[PDB]
Amino acid sequence: FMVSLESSRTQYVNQLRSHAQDAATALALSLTPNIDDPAMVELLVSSIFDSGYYSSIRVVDLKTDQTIVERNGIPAVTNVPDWFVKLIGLEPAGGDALVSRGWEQAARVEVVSHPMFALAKLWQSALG
Amino acid sequence: MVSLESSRTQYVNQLRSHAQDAATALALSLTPNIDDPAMVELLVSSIFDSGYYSSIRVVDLKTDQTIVERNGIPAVTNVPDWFVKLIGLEPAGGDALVSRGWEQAARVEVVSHPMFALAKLWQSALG
Repeated sequence: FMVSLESSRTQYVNQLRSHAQDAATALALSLTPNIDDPAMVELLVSSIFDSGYYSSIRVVDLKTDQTIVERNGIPAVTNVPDWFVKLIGLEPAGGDALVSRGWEQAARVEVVSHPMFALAKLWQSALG
Repeated sequence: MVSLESSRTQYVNQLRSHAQDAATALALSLTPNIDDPAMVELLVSSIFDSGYYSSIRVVDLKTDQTIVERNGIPAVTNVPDWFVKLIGLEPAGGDALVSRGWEQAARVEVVSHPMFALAKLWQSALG
């Protein structure tokens, strides 16, 4: 725990940085065939940002050096009270998929996404 | 509290599609590996560990019983601000270029929110 703190911290630092880099790389790719359609650019950026996973996303025009589109959330941690979760009562919204073995369905994969960012956003809205 | 109704359905839609995307990718990934229990477990953990999930479960349809399962941290975090300061993460950022042929047109800049990472460090600190 304390013995492994420095290495563990570095792992999370590297993980979060990779998370941000992967999103930028994916978004740049998504924007490439649409860079001259302002509406689509905004749509594609909103798509990614609306998860709540990112403190900020900005697209900068290199010729003019101006912001084309940007989005910002609060970068600090939001401590949402337990009682607000019950009050809001968010449904799990799980997803699933089948794995086949030959022609027979062999297993079902069930996934449930963590609501922490969604709850944080709902709480911020509640406070406003 | 009906004013947040539209916000709620939107976030639920996002959580659903995020989970569905992952279930579909994972099912695909498991397909060539379904008879190798160790590989199934490895692949499930790999996705679970690099994403923001409450749970991932694989059920054997022949027996209707759980094969492998991963469960996550609680819905909200009570990570104290004093612990956040002790860890003292700097912003986690990445950027990429959009080009038009050999011409560079735009730069995309992203900063990832650290709340999930900190929540995980905290749960670990609590042992």
